Amino acid sequence: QVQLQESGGGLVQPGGSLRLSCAASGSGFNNNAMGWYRQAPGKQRELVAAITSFGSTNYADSVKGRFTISRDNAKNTVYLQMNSLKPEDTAVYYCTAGWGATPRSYWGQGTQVTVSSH
Amino acid sequence: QVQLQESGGGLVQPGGSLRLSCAASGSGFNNNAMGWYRQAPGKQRELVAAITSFGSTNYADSVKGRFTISRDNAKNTVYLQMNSLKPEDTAVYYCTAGWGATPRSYWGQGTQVTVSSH
Amino acid sequence: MDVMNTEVVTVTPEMTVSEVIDLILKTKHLGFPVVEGERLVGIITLHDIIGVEPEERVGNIMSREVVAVSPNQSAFEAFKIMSEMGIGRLPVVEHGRVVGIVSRSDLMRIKEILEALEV
Amino acid sequence: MDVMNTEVVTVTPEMTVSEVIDLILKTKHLGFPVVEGERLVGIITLHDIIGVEPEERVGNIMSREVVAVSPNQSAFEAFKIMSEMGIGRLPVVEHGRVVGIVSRSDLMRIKEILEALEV
Ligand SMILES: Nc1ncnc2c1ncn2[C@@H]1O[C@H](COP(=O)(O)OP(=O)(O)OP(=O)(O)O)[C@@H](O)[C@H]1O
Ligand SMILES: Nc1ncnc2c1ncn2[C@@H]1O[C@H](COP(=O)(O)OP(=O)(O)OP(=O)(O)O)[C@@H](O)[C@H]1O
Ligand SMILES: Nc1ncnc2c1ncn2[C@@H]1O[C@H](COP(=O)(O)O)[C@@H](O)[C@H]1O
Ligand SMILES: Nc1ncnc2c1ncn2[C@@H]1O[C@H](COP(=O)(O)O)[C@@H](O)[C@H]1O
Repeated sequence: QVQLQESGGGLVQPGGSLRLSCAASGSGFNNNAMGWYRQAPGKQRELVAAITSFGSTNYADSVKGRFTISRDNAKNTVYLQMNSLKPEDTAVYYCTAGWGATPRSYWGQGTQVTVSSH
Repeated sequence: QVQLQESGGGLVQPGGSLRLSCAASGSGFNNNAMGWYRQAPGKQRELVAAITSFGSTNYADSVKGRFTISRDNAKNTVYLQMNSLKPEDTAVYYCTAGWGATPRSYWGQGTQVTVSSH
Repeated sequence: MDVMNTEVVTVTPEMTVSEVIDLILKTKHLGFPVVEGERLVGIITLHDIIGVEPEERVGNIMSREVVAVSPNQSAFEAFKIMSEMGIGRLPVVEHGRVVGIVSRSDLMRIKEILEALEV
Repeated sequence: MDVMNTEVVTVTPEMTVSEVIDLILKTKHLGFPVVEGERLVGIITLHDIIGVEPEERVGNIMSREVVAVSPNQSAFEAFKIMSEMGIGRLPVVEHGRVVGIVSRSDLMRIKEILEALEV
């Protein structure tokens, strides 16, 4: 009914910019709210940014201004634009689907985003 | 929270036997009921066989006796053993997770099983 | 049927009430349609479960004459059936196969939602 | 908290009541905790929505003093808070972040389940 395929991520120098995308497929998906959760090595899962079908966004305090979220309704895909990437942004970034400002009903498999100095 | 990775399938001569497997990962999974749905080219989605965490099975009338379902609780994976494969068993076989005798909460991506005469 | 839950928690006639008790604990649902595959055969609620031995099978205490409804019928037609017979949950069947479920609560909420709709 | 729904339908203070109406239609929920990210700021139910213009923002009519509960507290402690103050739904917060939700109904059902447990 609902599938979430994440794309993008990987290495990015500190302070650089990187973008993530998540495609929503399936017949159980009908203009749901999509968002991005992450989880750092030792830390617990945490909301990064979400956006409803209306276009109403919701960011954590921690990536506010740096990260901006957008979605393509016809393609049913969401985009997380990450800028000014601090090393504390290194985590596995999971894509979620659901309803409201904190969608957690359906999850992706997570894509690794590493922010390290070369 | 819940991920379902299907394995197996493909070509099989009419009357032959083939097996499918589905691995359940994620922290939202906790001894859920797992089952198999399918969908033929023109037809609609249809239950094949399901099994609860207790081990209680539930088969459709159509694959009853031919198909038998089993699961591995420690590996959290289910097994659909298909025997005496008629050509009407050619369909995309989806793995599902949920509660009860007809779990439909979480779905897999589907694996193609083709029963054709060479 | 504008109102129905298509993710249905069902049971088989060979499951035991000890296992049905787990489903009430896990899903917090009052009743469950009994199915053979996807085909409705009976229904079992908490009324019919208390109190029998945990090894008792569903098919011996379930109600065989199930009042159901079709997906081609309006949600208001089910609200009439639920009130005319004082019945809690109504399975939704198509070709004798369970496709959803709608119950009183599900329709009582629609009343309150319709009350507040003058913008 | 043995009883709580961790998949929480929340709203932001900048969403409009026209969008909250859609959530009630989609999710059939009576109230929604208002969050900034994951941090609780307010709560809004159907009481506070009817009847204002659809362009009105949540943050202007939501209740700011939210009676919540922590996941380290028992479900029975929430049942006391719900009864002592006559409050429908109680958000569950940890470090000021919404992690679940429990409401009356959710606990009224536990009473009926506990009634039938003598096997
Ligand atoms: N939809 C239904 N169709 C047919 N029989 C039902 C249905 N729902 C319940 N029953 C049977 O009727 C009896 C009614 O008792 P129960 O409390 O279990 O359901 P109910 O009467 O709908 O609940 P309530 O009394 O809260 O309305 C049950 O024993 C059950 O076997
Ligand atoms: N958990 C809560 N914490 C703080 N304020 C709340 C809470 N729930 C509701 N409110 C506020 O109190 C008012 C009560 O009216 P409403 O019907 O919306 O909720 P309720 O009183 O819990 O519902 P009911 O009357 O069915 O119990 C609402 O306007 C809402 O803003
Ligand atoms: N057996 C079931 N399987 C799936 N959903 C159900 C079942 N019974 C009830 N529901 C839904 O869950 C809600 C709560 O059910 P109840 O507690 O029986 O009123 C209702 O609105 C129903 O739509
Ligand atoms: N805003 C919400 N988000 C997610 N779940 C909720 C919300 N409000 C209530 N619930 C749950 O859904 C059920 C129905 O809620 P209500 O209709 O408000 O009684 C309750 O048992 C709650 O546990």
